[PDB]
Amino acid sequence: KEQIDNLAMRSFDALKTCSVCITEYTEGNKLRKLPCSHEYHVHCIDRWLSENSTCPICRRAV
Amino acid sequence: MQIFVKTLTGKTITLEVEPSDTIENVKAKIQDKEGIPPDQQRLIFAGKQLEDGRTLSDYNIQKESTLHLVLR
Amino acid sequence: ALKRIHKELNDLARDPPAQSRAGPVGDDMFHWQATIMGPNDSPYQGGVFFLTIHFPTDYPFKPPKVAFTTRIYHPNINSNGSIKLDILRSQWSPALTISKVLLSISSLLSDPNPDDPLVPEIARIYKTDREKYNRIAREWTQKYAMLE
Ligand SMILES: [Zn+2]
Ligand SMILES: [Zn+2]
Repeated sequence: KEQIDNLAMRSFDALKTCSVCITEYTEGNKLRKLPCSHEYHVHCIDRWLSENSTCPICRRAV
Repeated sequence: MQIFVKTLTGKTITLEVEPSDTIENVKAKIQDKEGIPPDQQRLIFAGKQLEDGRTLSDYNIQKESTLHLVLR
Repeated sequence: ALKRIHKELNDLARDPPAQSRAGPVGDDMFHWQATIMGPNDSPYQGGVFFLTIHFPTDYPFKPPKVAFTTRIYHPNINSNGSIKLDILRSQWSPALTISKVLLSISSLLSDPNPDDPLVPEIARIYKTDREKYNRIAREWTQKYAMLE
């Protein structure tokens, strides 16, 4: 879980759409960017990486 | 012309192509840009699987068209 | 979870995925039924194949149980309708949707994979006697996906 904490987490600008929940980013959301340049919701990528270790898009390991 | 190739996950790549390019040539350029061997690629456009040896003009693929890539 | 499923349903309503349709059965949003048109190149051309889609409560973090309810003569599909597909097991990703899974299934119908088969008998027939495979597959399609 601390591996999840040691990740590029930043504040919210751009809207786009998180590929997991398919939802537009809004204020209050905190984004998390992976080394593979892919950015997601903190909530979504945290619930994903809790049981897997791959990026949801390009499947590069983290 | 330039085309888009989107994976199922959402990986969007932009390809420089000729309408006379075969599907195998497009797979070779996909390997050049992303590094996946062509034998593992399956290209689809307009819900139709693209055959190796067919050209882009066979399928009426035009500017800013979007193919879908399936891995294996 | 639920809102993800509703978003996928609305996106299917806006963008019909060509030779594929899908949607809930009754008032249960977690049990979907889908129809896939046989690829025009394939021996499954002209047929309509039904599928059941069971979503887990932790979707999209777990892949759904997608099974063929229409009988089909395919090396990667057994009599229980189970599909030996990469993204329905080890290669699942929460960025995938039902539309993309149906695209994958249509691609599998067009281009089978006999080297990693689910029904080894059909794989042997496919890689050794292609005439018999195509014949039995076409008559299976006409007997279980046409007429009515
Ligand atoms: Zn999200
Ligand atoms: Zn990635």
